[PDB]
Amino acid sequence: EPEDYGSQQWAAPSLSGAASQTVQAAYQQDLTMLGRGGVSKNLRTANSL
Amino acid sequence: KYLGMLQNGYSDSTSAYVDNISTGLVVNNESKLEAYKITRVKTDDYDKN
Repeated sequence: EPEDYGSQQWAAPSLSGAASQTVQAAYQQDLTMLGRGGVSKNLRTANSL
Repeated sequence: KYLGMLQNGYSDSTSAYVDNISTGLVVNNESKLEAYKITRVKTDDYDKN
């Protein structure tokens, strides 16, 4: 069996920040770009965002 | 419990204490790597704020 990996890599966000509409819209746009197209503009996601 | 969290350039906040911090860095004097460890004891109402 494996162990926990991402528990200590998670930066706790504010409640307003986690529920922000911009973040969800950006993630959904990236997912749709991945699924239907494949263009990899801004290849690194810059995990600070 | 002995070493704490090894600092290697994680995300922006990520905290740094579990409740210790310890990691190695290259000394400026020469090309030898040293290791340092810092321990913190909370005080005067750290939990609030």
